[PDB]
Amino acid sequence: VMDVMNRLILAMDLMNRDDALRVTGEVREYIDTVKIGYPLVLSEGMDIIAEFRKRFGCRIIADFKVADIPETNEKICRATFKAGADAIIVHGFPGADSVRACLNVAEEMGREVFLLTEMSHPGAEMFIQGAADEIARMGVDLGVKNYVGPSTRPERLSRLREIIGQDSFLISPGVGAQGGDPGETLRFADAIIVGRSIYLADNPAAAAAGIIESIKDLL
Amino acid sequence: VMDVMNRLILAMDLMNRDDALRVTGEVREYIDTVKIGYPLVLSEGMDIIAEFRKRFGCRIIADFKVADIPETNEKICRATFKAGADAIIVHGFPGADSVRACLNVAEEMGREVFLLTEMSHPGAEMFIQGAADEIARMGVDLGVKNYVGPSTRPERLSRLREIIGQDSFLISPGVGAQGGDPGETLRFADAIIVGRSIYLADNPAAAAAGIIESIKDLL
Ligand SMILES: O=c1ccn([C@@H]2O[C@H](COP(=O)(O)O)[C@@H](O)[C@H]2O)c(=O)[nH]1
Ligand SMILES: O=c1ccn([C@@H]2O[C@H](COP(=O)(O)O)[C@@H](O)[C@H]2O)c(=O)[nH]1
Repeated sequence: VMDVMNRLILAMDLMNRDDALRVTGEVREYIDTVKIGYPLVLSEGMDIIAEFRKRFGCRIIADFKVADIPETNEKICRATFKAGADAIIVHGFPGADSVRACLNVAEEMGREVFLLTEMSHPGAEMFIQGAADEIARMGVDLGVKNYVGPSTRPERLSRLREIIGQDSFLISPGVGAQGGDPGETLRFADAIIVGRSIYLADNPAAAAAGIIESIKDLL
Repeated sequence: VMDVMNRLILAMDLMNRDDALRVTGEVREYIDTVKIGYPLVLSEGMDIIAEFRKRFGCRIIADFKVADIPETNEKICRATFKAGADAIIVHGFPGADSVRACLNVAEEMGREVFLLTEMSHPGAEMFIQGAADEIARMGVDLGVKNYVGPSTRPERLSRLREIIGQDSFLISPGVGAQGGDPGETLRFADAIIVGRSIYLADNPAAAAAGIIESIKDLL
């Protein structure tokens, strides 16, 4: 499994290259894993991934929530891994063939697929939540070993862990800004994803240090 | 609603700038609306939208299938409209708050949201299909005016048309490569989306001219 320093993944969703690099540099002593998404990539280009690798060496998870047909999913994954991402996050809701397409490219390029099963925001309750256990089972059937579930609903996160087993790797967003607690989330997830609580902080380094301090006994 | 020339939208999913530009230029006399997605954008940058605008008299629909939490959706939409997209495609399955976020940005920035309700690929049957009527009804209640539904399932496309009413705008992918028929799809959809059937042809202009000839009585 992926070895995430301090069990803490930075969600770098600032949309200015100067700010994103500066803030990431400010917290670099605390993390070795950065989650980069569309806010940054669509503002500054996919070349930003190589820039992070050059400046920080961190591993890069592309949170692209891939959710297209199989043929197009393959193209998206290929473009993403070509840009230097170590892993990609894929939606499970569009079905098995769409996930398999991503697994195919990941296998070909030696990278990892993370399956997003239940999302962390309130609207996740409308359609995703009722499908989520089945989506996780589908992941297991497909041989998926990396998963994403919601910090905002620890009971749902726990169920996700139950389904996938202790051997699978599980990361969890919704910590801080969305209301999730770092320590409680780490009862079930291998690592927490944290964005705004760090990158909007007046002092991001102190923010990251504070989070890590709060979970010291879990490290 | 947008006035799509020949009821035909080009899905430009080539991943090389030179190829994408060549093919789009070759079919420009038949099409004034181009759908750009992540295969091209992640390969060549969001600057490709401006370049298409510069080279062609074409409106741009960004098929980004936005599927994040509300706050991140806002950022994605902002980045996409800043780059010059006329419209963005958003997934409905993450729920009402996620869709509303996109609508709010679209209203502020004077652009349009298209709601993707049911997808065209076989895997869409697993989770999306069972939610699709309610996703559509949600769209209607949110005041969504533009929709995307599957050419590959005429019965489902027909039901979607019913739900959204005759005044709503409906575009439909899955024509050609995925098995959908141009004429039958236009019984319900205002415009068809066609990718590979055009852009992989020895003569894209002839392929587009051929599709249009086959629906001539519908124009
Ligand atoms: O169910 C999910 C899946 C992914 N994210 C992503 O995780 C990060 C959360 O950031 P923040 O809430 O800590 O700022 C954002 O990049 C967001 O897109 C979620 O918040 N919830
Ligand atoms: O349910 C959907 C929604 C969007 N698309 C998009 O429409 C285009 C279809 O291309 P093609 O099958 O005509 O090549 C691609 O960009 C694809 O991502 C679908 O195929 N199905």
